[PDB]
Amino acid sequence: AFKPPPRPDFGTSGRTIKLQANFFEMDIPKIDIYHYELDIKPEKCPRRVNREIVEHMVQHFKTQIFGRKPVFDGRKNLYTAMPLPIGRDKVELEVTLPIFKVSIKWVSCVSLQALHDALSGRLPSVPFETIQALDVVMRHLPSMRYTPVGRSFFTASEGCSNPLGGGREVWFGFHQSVRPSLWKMMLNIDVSATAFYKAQPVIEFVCEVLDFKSIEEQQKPLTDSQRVKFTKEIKGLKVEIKRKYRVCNVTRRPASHQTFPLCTVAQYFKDRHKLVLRYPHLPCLQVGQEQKHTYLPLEVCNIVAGQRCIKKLTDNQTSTMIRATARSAPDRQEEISKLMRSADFNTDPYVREFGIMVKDEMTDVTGRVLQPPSILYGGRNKAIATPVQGVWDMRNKQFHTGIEIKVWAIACFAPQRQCTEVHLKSFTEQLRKISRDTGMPIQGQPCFCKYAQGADSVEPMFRHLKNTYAGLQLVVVILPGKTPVYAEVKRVGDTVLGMATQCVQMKNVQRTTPQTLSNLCLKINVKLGGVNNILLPQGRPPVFQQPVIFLGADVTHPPAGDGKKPSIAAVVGSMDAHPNRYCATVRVQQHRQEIIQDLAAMVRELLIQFYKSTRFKPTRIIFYRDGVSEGQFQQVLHHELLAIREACIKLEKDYQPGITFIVVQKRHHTRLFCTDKNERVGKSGNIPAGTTVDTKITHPTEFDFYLCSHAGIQGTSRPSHYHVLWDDNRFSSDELQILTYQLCHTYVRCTRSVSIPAPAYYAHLVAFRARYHLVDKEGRDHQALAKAVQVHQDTLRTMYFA
RNA sequence: UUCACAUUGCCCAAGUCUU
RNA sequence: CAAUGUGA
Ligand SMILES: [Mg+2]
Ligand SMILES: [Mg+2]
Ligand SMILES: [Mg+2]
Repeated sequence: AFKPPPRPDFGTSGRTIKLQANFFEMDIPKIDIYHYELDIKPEKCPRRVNREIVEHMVQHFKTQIFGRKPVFDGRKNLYTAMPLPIGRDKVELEVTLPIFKVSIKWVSCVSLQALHDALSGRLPSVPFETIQALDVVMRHLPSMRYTPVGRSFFTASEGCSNPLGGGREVWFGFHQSVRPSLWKMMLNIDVSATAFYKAQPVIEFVCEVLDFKSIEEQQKPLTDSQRVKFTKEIKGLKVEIKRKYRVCNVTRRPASHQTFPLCTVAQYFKDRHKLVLRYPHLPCLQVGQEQKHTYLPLEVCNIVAGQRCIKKLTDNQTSTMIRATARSAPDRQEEISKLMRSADFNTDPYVREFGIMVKDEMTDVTGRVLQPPSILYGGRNKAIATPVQGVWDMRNKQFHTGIEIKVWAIACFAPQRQCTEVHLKSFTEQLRKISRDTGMPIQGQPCFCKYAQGADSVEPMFRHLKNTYAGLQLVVVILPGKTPVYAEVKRVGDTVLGMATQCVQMKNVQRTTPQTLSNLCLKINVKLGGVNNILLPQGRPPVFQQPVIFLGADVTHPPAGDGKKPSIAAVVGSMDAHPNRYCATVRVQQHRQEIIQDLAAMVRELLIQFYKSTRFKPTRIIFYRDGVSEGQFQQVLHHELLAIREACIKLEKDYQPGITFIVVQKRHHTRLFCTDKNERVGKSGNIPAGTTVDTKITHPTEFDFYLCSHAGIQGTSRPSHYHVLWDDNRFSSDELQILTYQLCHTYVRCTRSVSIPAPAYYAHLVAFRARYHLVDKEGRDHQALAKAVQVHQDTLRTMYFA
């Protein structure tokens, strides 16, 4: 239950396509490099400060120790191309910097020869410690030149300024990572951008925050309304006077009246520093320890450069950010290439110390474009849809199994002035028309239609409906826009009363269109238990010859900066042989834990419901797990694979179905581009839907592939990466690749191939719904949150999450 | 809250050292 | 899913 399976074979399906990847081939020398442990007292220092210490320590002790150019990981690991005068002997060094003790112990040799063998068929697995060393080599210089953020590097772009307002601006940067592959070692490079605080005087920072055209408007002290807004923006930020300080608070009193025991601030700077403040009417920054009385005037302070903006951007700052960084696929391709030529890695003195060479051109890789499956619809017509470039339509087609809607109601929470009875009548006309074409006929008018206001009217209205109207199938809820009513409608519908609801924005009622209404019917039919369509049965892979269940799993974590909100784990399982219908389980779990804690219980529920639905027991389980990074593969696989087994074992026997465990990663830094201009699709110029890459850039020994299953509308498509961590079923590359691709076509909310398999997509929708059930509510704590996300008995077997 | 795609927010990573 | 864009 541990080591992943090797690649069984290579795919042969689909026509070939010429691609370029943002991977850059690396030539590594076959020489031993020397690894040294370090220790710096004190070691509470920031990572950047540790690099400084070693920086000077290396030059201060050039003679008799560092005669050459070593690299340092910022904590405790130092690498040299040639050995030092050491042995395993410690060396206590005393270093000085505008008071540190640095100890240096040898630890081991790192053979780059053993890496060539691992990348070959010679060695079974890739030595992590070797990949780690190469990474520190490539990161040494940029970790000091630029501002490190994750695996990326950022800097103020020379000659340009991308202001966001509020004292913030866009910095451009790039991601950098070292990866083994079937071919060589690869440097993965991709461009990015993020928000940074402008390194400007605090005075200018105030003006942008408070929206002043200039200071001196006015020369009166700030209103508490202004002083609070400004305090919220600058608190926690670092400022400089030679001397750096983090702002912990903004004083209430102006510098002229704000005092401290040794006297007003404006007077202290008059006497001690001989400075007369130009704006004494303004408050002071309290800096350092919150429990001391260190106050700086705004005039003598700058925001120190290189501080990323962690807080959420405003709506306008966001809009600005999007415009500044949006790029078609070809444009992004050129931005990466331009960056790399300018990057000039090969002139890096440290890269060259270790004799590493980096190719300045994108690796060429051959992909295949898989054929889409045929989609089977219903009605008498029984039409077959044929996806083209990842898209099809429902025109002249009807659901495989459409629901007849006899009893339904409308509840309009939009103001009657805004959303008229006429609007509602007209909306009902068009929806019924579209529902007829669509195969899910709404046979009559709503049995109930009443205006209402506020979250309070929801539950009493829904209780009345459930009691009054027998066989009620659906409540359509009209909402004015963004409102807390939505979360309430879903609380009551999903968890309290177990009633199907379909919300619609007022603006989409006032002005409808055939495409919107059609998409709206896709959701409604599913919610009411229908089947929109199915994969052409005879076109499916062999796996469907025996009972199989398809599982999707995801964990969604709280936003950045949050500290106490729970993580939400969601698992969904197919309930028919199509596969189309899914049931869902959801749990709250520990803050920022990726491992699905209660998975065994969740899978047991799904297996039971599968048997109740199909009267089969799955002979195979295909589990698609979203969002686990490589550094978590072993941990996650260990717990979750055994959890699936546990579920089976506890159910019966000797019930041991084959498990295929697949990790899906949509958010990585691999990008694929069309080599030939006439292969690019649409305005965004992306690779076509179905493009598959299982060679060259993929893993040297293990079973992984990229599949870009969707049409790229805008920007640069993210090709989803799939990694097989376990496979009892012994899939070939072809079967697995085709299976995954076909499951991307079974997503009920649209007639498009989506970017990840339906089961994994549904798991996201389930987690996000739970998050809505928990709005403003996030042992005794756990049970409260657990109950909030527990859906009504009548909702359990439904696709309420659609 | 019609829907997908795209940027960010999510595990790993990153970050968290006299007035 | 939220903010912001591109689209159907
Ligand atoms: Mg996740
Ligand atoms: Mg960590
Ligand atoms: Mg959106």
